[PDB]
Amino acid sequence: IDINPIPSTPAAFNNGPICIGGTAQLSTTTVSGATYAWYADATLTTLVATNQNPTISNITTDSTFYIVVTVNGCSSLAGSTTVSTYPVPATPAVPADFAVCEGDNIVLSTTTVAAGYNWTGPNGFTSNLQNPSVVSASLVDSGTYTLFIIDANGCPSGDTSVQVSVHPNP
Amino acid sequence: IDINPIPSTPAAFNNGPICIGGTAQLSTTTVSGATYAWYADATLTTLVATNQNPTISNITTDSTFYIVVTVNGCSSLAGSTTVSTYPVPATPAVPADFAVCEGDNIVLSTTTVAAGYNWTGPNGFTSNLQNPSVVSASLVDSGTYTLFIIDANGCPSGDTSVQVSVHPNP
Repeated sequence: IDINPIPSTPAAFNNGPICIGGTAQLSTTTVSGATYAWYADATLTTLVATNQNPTISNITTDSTFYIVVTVNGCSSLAGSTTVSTYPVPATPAVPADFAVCEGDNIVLSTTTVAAGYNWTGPNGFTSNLQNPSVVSASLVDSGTYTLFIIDANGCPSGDTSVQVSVHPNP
Repeated sequence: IDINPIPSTPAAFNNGPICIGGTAQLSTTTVSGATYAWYADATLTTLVATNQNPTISNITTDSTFYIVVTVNGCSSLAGSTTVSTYPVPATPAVPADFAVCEGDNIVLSTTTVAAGYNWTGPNGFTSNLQNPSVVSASLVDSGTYTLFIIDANGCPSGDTSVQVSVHPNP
């Protein structure tokens, strides 16, 4: 007669906080003779992966995964791990809408600290700086200027914008 | 009757001094038939990792890890290792606040030695030198200039800054 033991509940790990829409590698303990199953539900009815250290994509929230290790036919009580999501960085700060005259200077800047900046605009204006180069106020430069922010972890902020209206010079 | 030995306390190693917020690979001795567990606490109640040479992220202080090697069911007395953190490089030196006139020269420099420098400023001024190129004193260049320092190990300093005010030329 062979009475098999039940493997103990395994450890499970995430890959740290993840940017919304990013991915995470989940991982567990190597068990000789084992097969693995990762489930999305606490009821273990939705199967997500069968490897040992699978990568789960498109994580947009604080999702929980459950792990069952089966050895020689006996299944352990599921272990678990959660993947926390780094929150959304705060909306960037920009100046109020401008009115400038043709030939003067359009000066854009922000006051927020970031790993990096990303500015776009009407005449191809592009910058990755806190204080982008000054744009001559040509009429072609009228329009909407847009700013987004990359955080230290790297996760992007939602964008904000500035209108600039260049008046023809008499 | 089989009386199993208790494995001896294992060695454990860090990856040298680490920059604050960096990571370290911890490592230990390969033991045949062993399973591994790394703990954050001296009481061995918080489990950190189960591999042999795990990487621990976001180390911001002089953290200590404890290692238990279990062979054929018998657990050793925990070994340990610490990860020391390279201290924060000293605040950089910059000149006192400037008053310049439109059309003259804005000269920025530092007196501190570094692996590299990183300067930013009002009109897109960017430099990685101890003594950045001289900026013409245009009115668009008024504002705050900021310096940070990269140490030899590579760990960044806290920043310091200089105000420059360009007066209109009569």
